[PDB]
Amino acid sequence: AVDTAEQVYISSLALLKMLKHGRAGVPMEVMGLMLGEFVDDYTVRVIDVFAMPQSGTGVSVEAVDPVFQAKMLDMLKQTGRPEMVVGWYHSHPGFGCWLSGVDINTQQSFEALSERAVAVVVDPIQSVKGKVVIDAFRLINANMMVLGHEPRQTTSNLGHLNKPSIQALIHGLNRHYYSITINYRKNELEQKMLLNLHKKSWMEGLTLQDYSEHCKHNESVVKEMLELAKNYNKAVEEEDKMTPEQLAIKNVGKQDPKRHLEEHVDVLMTSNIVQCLAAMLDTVVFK
Amino acid sequence: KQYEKSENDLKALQSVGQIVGEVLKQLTEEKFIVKATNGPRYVVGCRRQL
Amino acid sequence: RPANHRQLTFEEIAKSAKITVNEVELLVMKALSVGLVKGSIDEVDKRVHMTWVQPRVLDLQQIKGMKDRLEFWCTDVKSMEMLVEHQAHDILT
Amino acid sequence: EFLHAQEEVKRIQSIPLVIGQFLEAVDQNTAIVGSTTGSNYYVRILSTIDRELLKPNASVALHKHSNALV
Amino acid sequence: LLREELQLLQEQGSYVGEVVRAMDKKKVLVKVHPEGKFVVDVDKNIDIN
Amino acid sequence: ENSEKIKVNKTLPYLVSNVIELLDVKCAVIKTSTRQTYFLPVIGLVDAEKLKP
Amino acid sequence: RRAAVESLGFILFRTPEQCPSVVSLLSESYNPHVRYGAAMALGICCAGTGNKEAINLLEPMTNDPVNYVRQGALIASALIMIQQTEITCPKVNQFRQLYSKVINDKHDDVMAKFGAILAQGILDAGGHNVTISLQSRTGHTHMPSVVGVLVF
Amino acid sequence: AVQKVVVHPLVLLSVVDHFNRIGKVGNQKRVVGVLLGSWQKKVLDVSNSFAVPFDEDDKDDSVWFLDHDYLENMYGMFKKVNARERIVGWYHTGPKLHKNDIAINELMKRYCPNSVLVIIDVKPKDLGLPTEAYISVEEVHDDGTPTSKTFEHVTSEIGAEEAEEVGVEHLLRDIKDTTVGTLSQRITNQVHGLKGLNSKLLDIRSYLEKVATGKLPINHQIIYQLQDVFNLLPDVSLQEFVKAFYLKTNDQMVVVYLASLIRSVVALHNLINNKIANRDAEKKEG
Amino acid sequence: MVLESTMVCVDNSEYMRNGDFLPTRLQAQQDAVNIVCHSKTRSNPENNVGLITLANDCEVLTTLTPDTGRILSKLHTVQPKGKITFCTGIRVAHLALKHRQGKNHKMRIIAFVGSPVEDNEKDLVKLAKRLKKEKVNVDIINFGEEEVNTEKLTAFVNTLNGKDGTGSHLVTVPPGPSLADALISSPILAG
Ligand SMILES: [Zn+2]
Repeated sequence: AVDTAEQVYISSLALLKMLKHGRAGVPMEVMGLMLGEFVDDYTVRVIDVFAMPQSGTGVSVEAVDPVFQAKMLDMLKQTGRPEMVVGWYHSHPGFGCWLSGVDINTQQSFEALSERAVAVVVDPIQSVKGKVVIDAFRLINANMMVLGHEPRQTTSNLGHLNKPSIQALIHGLNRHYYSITINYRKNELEQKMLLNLHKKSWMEGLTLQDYSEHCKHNESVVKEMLELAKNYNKAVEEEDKMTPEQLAIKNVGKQDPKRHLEEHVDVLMTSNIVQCLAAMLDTVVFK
Repeated sequence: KQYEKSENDLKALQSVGQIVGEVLKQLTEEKFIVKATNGPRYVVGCRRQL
Repeated sequence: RPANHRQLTFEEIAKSAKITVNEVELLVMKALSVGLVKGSIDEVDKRVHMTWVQPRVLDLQQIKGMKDRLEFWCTDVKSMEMLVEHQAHDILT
Repeated sequence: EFLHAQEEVKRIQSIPLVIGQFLEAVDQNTAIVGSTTGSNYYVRILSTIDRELLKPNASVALHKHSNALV
Repeated sequence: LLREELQLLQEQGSYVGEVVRAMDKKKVLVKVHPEGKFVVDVDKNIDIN
Repeated sequence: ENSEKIKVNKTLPYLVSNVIELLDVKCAVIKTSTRQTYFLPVIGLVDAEKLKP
Repeated sequence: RRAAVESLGFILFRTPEQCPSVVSLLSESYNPHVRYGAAMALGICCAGTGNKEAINLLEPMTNDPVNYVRQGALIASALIMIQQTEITCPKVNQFRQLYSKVINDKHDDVMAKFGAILAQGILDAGGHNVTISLQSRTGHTHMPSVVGVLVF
Repeated sequence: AVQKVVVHPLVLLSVVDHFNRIGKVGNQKRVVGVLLGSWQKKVLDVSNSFAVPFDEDDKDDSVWFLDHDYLENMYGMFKKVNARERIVGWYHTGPKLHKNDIAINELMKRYCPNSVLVIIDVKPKDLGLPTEAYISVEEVHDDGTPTSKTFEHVTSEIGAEEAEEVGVEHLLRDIKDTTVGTLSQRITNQVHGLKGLNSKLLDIRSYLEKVATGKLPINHQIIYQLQDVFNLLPDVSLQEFVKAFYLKTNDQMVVVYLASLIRSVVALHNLINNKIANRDAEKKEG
Repeated sequence: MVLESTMVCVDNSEYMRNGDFLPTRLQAQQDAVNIVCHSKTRSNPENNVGLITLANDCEVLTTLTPDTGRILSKLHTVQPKGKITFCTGIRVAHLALKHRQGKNHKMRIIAFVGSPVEDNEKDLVKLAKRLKKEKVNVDIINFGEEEVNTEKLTAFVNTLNGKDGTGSHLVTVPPGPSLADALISSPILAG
């Protein structure tokens, strides 16, 4: 229909609430509401996420208890920030994350309250480490198919939408759905203290403790895996000396003949762990 | 009470049939390997309260 | 005695405690039975080895020795750590 | 770039895995497996698999839609 | 870029089939694995010979 | 209620099947004519008296 | 990253022999964004010059499986041939066939062939009577030229 | 008792956003909230958390507020959505703990039997490990104190979960120098010396400070006790601690001969492959 | 339906443990809480009532709630033994009503004083100027005994709302064993 620039802001707590609540109830689509602030025409800013309670034991079925609305928003009024609801979410846990018939069913009833209340889909399965996968959508009408649907200001967002993407059925659901870009702004305070946590708190408390424990390893436990290393670096070696012989025998470097390889580099890296933690001994133990 | 029992039926019309199978063995803490009785094998997961 | 070369022989025990030779073993094993010493005994020289001392109330000279030896340890740890850090800093980068 | 690309490859398994059996391999990065759906397929493989772990006959994880060695 | 070519694995699969004998008009006859037979086409790269 | 049972019962192809057993943890187990075993926790529009394996 | 490699021509348009030699390894980068800004950098630096190395580098830039890097290739291939006819480059009709080839195709996207109609606007602009130049006789750089194409 | 508590990133970000909640009133307000978790084992688990109303004024500075009813109904909400999840304790911002930081636990001991607290820092000037956690026990003294009811720290870290791995490890994208091997530990090797130094600097500052102020604070029990513990274990003796160094030679031995033998052979073999494919393509190219 | 949030302050001080009032002082002030909670409920159902004490600690037994069921529960087994506490009683009630949500509702408090207090006059006049700078009206309903012809409360209410205050009162205790309805019969009319 009449479109605008497509842009969705986040909160950093949001994504975590999404993944936790969509993981803890995984095989059934778990309803959840979404809370934020309509700043303007084209950007929407979710700032808070609270999950919905569950009901009877069936896929995709959803409800909005209004006493839960009143009491939850009341608690968030006596919490420091009360703000306006901005939409909702659930998961499509086993697939390529398209809104189902029940999803568009609650969308045509939910769209009469808010215009740009954006439906969002988290998936805790098709993301491993380098995917969110954040996936939000927006419903189109059927009355305005006499008119066009195609102003699409700031053209980059659409061409960006077609790349994160697959299916025959998403391709069948470019009707009734046009997505919207999601991006991420991060507090440098929060970024730096998450860096504190996950580049400092993977090192452990007082920080001497586990390195002196490695120093405990280096004179009691290492010699056993050094015996394992020496037995490997005899047994693997007397047959990997057959390998340049057979390289001279068969061809100049053709296809893979069979199972084994050199594999020594990994065992040598474990020996490098041995020497570095043996270097730790002088440093820690003395002074 | 007709409306009550038939509304229970009305809510109940949305349940989904579920596949019956047997578990071959356990791979990991979350990965499970089953066999559908009609046919092929699979690799599945559990719920969180099982 | 400042807890470094402190392996005590029979003589100073039998001089302080003013008890005879074959009673100092009872004297030390009584404290070993109680646990207000955590050492051991050789008897070719009757050297009773000391790996223990009692925590005692901090006096003024104990205050000063505390701060001085604590700083003595601290500046040595710092001065060696700075050399480790600077020597292998640019390979961290 | 390379390590994050390696782990972005790793979204493939995650919970819909079906079990074929290894039958043959054409060459490097190309194999032949026959599923427990009776039929038999010419599939591609991931660069993740250590190639010692295969080629007698191994129960192997396949993708559902793409039906490739994983 | 080769690792970023991973959208190739995500596409589809391919069949292995047994040839009985070819015929005219650049076609063959294939009995795939459990099913019957199919008169199918060749690609550009392979020889009918 | 009649609208929903119109939306279900006007689906005129009825896959026929056979009730294998009847759990109670009110739960029926089905083998269809395609020989695919199905579980269902919710029985539907028949009564547990009229059912037998 | 896009604007960072777009800065190259806007700081080094005084000499055009430099930028192909230094962006000849950026043209085949990992993401479409550095490739895109690289293509536009070769477009803005070799604009008023009949370069052959720029056409050399921009030749396989229309083939990448991302749409808008092909679009930027179309815009840059319009920029390389301002009022150029048949002696500065043999690629005049070789690209006039190309823009019509991609716009009269149906299955290509809108973002792909937006640059095609835009480049046909560029190649025939002013009835070939006016052209673009960041340079005058006086050595001074022409300011609304730089500002207009920069905001463009 | 408790082995250790396992804090997840979600609750820490749920403190940061809470400071962002109450950062607009500004005037005089610490961050205080309520902790949620799971008593897994002797180890402790933490999953969720949320807010609480709380304030504290200047005159008669023992004025503190814990809404029971907020706790009742919002714990009813969280128990309604998740029955695996229940209360384990509370938290606050923790610059340090002040004197009034016992009464919160002494309120909500009637909810959790061992109501554990969490002390964090929203300002990451701490070059130590954040998310400190105490627990209140009693240690009734030889001096005949009636009941000393003192919080005592049980160690803490940041744990892992599969989905929060996806979350955190995508939210970073910032820094990765590790290439995990001989050098993923050396940054933390600078850290262990430097963060023994910071703690020891706190030690010497405390030792100098007790003599000046506190009127005679000096710790009176745990100064002489743990000081003599310090003065009973710096072993610098030289009889066989010198003779650990042929075991150090043995530590050197294995890695020296593994490196010297196999590293050169592998690199040589790769030189063989490179020069074969170099000259045999050179005779076909030129 | 006038806008406030009536903060009742119960009197579980140790001098309330006798029976100089009608059965027990606790029961008469409990029925006083009943009539003021229904009176402010019929005055407005929007406004809400929590309770607070002047015991060993001024404990928030009830959060500010419109329903009186928890009030009915907490008026029993109140442990009426302990030293009176007033000066920080103002502070705890004030910050309890700065823990409200609708701050257009008046910070109306009622205080039940039935014991000799040890307040300083300068402390309560800092409270007087404080509550002048805090927009609070408190009608104090005295009980039991004090320094008789009760002192510092005349001073506190007089220093509270000078120069057109007209919102804070002082209901002194009648030192006669009278019915509790006769004690609330003038406060049920107005302040
Ligand atoms: Zn869905």
